Amino acid sequence: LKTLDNLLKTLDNNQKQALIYFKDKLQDKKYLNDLMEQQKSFLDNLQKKKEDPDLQDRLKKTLNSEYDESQFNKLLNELGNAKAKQFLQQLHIMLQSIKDGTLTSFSSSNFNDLQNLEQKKERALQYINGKLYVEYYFYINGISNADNFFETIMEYLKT
Amino acid sequence: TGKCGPPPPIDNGDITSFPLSVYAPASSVEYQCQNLYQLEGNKRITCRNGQWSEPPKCLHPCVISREIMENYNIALRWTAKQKLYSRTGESVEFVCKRGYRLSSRSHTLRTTCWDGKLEYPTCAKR
Repeated sequence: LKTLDNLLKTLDNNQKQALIYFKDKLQDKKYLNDLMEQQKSFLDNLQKKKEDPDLQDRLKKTLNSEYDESQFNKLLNELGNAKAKQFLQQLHIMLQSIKDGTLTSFSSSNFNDLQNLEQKKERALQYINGKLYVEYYFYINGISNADNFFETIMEYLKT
Repeated sequence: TGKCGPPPPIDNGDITSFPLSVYAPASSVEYQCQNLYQLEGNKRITCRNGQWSEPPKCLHPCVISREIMENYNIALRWTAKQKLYSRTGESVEFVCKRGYRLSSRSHTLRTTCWDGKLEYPTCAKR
């Protein structure tokens, strides 16, 4: 518990609220469909390209989608204080940019089928939430390590 | 006399008014483009002593190719769709597919559409 408290002592209110937000999405089963689609799409690519039979055979099995506080704390410990704070801070910026309507991505062709900002905010939020969930459970399942979780989720959180 | 004839035609565009055969000096016409085409240049043209000012252009939208995306190991960010119409001047956002990292220059994941032409980023096996 000492290392977890050593991280929480370094976090501001914005980072602490991003932590509550991320943990909350990991406990939401409505994102299970996103993980199954990601699982199928990733297995199909490996099968098509005849790559990594060991990983394909692990991907034919059911992924664990159960939340566990100790596994959550282990991810933050494996990232180290620095990466964990950079991740929570960037999660704050992404969420604030959606809330404010200032996210640059909103002007992209990727949202131009939507009539108003509220619809745009909903697409952005539902996509970020799905990515936080998918990336965490790919880690929990051993398909990716803590460093891979970090670099992959930071790509999606870029503003 | 400083009178003009009919204003010039522009590909995938048209004038906002009904076409007259003769136009008075300093008279003006405005152009509009087809649904997904983007106007580039001035919207209005004026008849200046028997000659019209330079008409604008209506530039083509970019059609996001599912096959190019598959070959470059990329996908559209924010959506599950592999089909997208991008207008000239708009940015398109991509992500690497899972298991791939960016192999093209940084900032290539966000790129501008211009008259049907788009530069796609490339991702390579991690």
